Amino acid sequence: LTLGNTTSSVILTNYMDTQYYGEIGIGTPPQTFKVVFDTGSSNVWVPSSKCSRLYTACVYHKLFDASDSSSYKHNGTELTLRYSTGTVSGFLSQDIITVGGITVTQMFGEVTEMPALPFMLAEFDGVVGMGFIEQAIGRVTPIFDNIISQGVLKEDVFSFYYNRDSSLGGQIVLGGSDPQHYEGNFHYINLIKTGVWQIQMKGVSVGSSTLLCEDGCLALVDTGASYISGSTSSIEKLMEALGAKKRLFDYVVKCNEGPTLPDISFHLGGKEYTLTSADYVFQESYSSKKLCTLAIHAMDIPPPTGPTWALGATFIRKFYTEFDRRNNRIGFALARH
Ligand SMILES: Cc1cc(Cl)c(OCCOc2ccc(C3=C(C(=O)N(Cc4cccc(C)c4C)C4CC4)[C@H]4CNC[C@@H](C3)N4)cc2)c(Cl)c1
Ligand SMILES: *[C@@H]1O[C@H](CO)[C@@H](O)[C@H](O)[C@H]1NC(C)=O
Ligand SMILES: *[C@H]1O[C@H](CO)[C@@H](O)[C@H](O)[C@H]1NC(C)=O
Repeated sequence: LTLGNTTSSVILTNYMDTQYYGEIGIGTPPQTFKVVFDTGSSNVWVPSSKCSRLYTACVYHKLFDASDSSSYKHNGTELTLRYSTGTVSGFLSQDIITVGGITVTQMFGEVTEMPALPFMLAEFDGVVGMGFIEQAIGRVTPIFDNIISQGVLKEDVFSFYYNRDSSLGGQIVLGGSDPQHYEGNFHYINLIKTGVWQIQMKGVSVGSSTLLCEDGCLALVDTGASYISGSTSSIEKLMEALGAKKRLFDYVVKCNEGPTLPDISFHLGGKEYTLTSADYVFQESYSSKKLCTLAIHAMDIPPPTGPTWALGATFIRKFYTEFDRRNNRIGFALARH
C-alpha cells in the first residue's frame, strides 16, 4: 500500500567517467550483479552460468546460476543482439529482481555467447534497459514498466545524476528527482515520438556561432553511452573547429591548450546547454608535451534510431536529467557537484 508519496533510489559507482553502475539482486536468495542503467535499450541482460569458459567475457564476470534460485522459472526462448564486433546471444528466463528495495518479477536474457571485445573490458556485469517496450528484443516488458504496474511510485518518471570522477559517483531516482543534485529549475523537451528517448536538436555552437545542426537534427539521450557522439562528418567539422587532431579513434589536443578551448552549445527546446572546456576534455596533464583526449567521439548509429547525435555521460554530468514517461518528455537542470 502507498499513500502517494513514495520514491526509491539506486546509488551508482563511477568508473573512469565512462561506466556508471549500480547493484541489483536476481533470484532467491539474491544473486548480485553490477549493472549499467541504459536509456538507449530495453532489455535486461546478465551472463549465464551456461556460458562457456571459452568466452573470455564470461570468465571474468559474475554469472547467473539458475539452479540456486528457488524462484527461477524456465523459459528458453533464444535471444539475439547484433553488435558491431559480433553477435551476442542467450536465452530468456524469469525470476525476481530487486532494484532499490523494490521487488519485481521480470523476464531477462541470460547471455551464453559474447565477443571478447569490448565486453571483457566492462567493469559491470550486465545491463538494465530503461527504454520503451517498442524496442524490447522479443517484445518483453521492461523493468520500469513492471515497476509502474505496481502503482507504488509517486510519479511515472525516473532521473539520473552522474558525478565527475574524484564522493557519490551517481544516483538514479525512481518516481521523482533529488533536489540535492541539481540547481534551479527543470526545462523540458518533448520526445519526437514515443518508444525512444530521442529529441529534436536545433544547433551546435562553438563560441557564439552556430557551426552545426542548423536545419535541425536528432539527439538520443542515452545514459548507457560514455560520450557525446555524432556522425563522422559532423565530428570532423566540430574538431577541425577546435584545433583537435585525430589519433586512432580519439581526438586530441595539447594538454596545455585544452583549458583555453571554446564552449560547445547544444540548442534544445529553446534553451542553450553549454559545455565549457572543463566539461569535455580529460585533463590528465596541464603540460605542453602531453596529449589529452576529448569526451566527444564519432559514431554512426544505424536506422531506425539513427542517423543521430547521442548525449551520453559527458552531457549528463553537466545536466541532471529527468525522464518523464507520463508526459513523454525529458527535463534538464544544471547538476550540482
Ligand atoms: C560484461 C557484460 C557487458 C554487457 Cl554490455 C552485457 O550485456 C549484453 C547486451 O549487449 C549490449 C547492450 C546494450 C548496449 C548499449 C550500449 C553499450 O555500448 N553498452 C556497452 C558498453 C558501454 C560502455 C563501455 C563498455 C566497455 C561497454 C561494453 C551497454 C550499455 C552498457 C550503449 C551504446 N549504444 C546504445 C545503447 C545500448 N547504449 C550494448 C551492448 C553483458 Cl550480459 C555482460
Ligand atoms: C513527501 O515526502 C517527503 C519526504 O521527504 C516530505 O518532505 C513531503 O512533505 C511529502 N509530500 C507530501 C505530498 O505529503
Ligand atoms: C516465455 O516462453 C514461453 C514458453 O515457456 C512463451 O510461451 C512465453 O510467451 C514467453 N514469455 C513472454 C511473455 O515472452
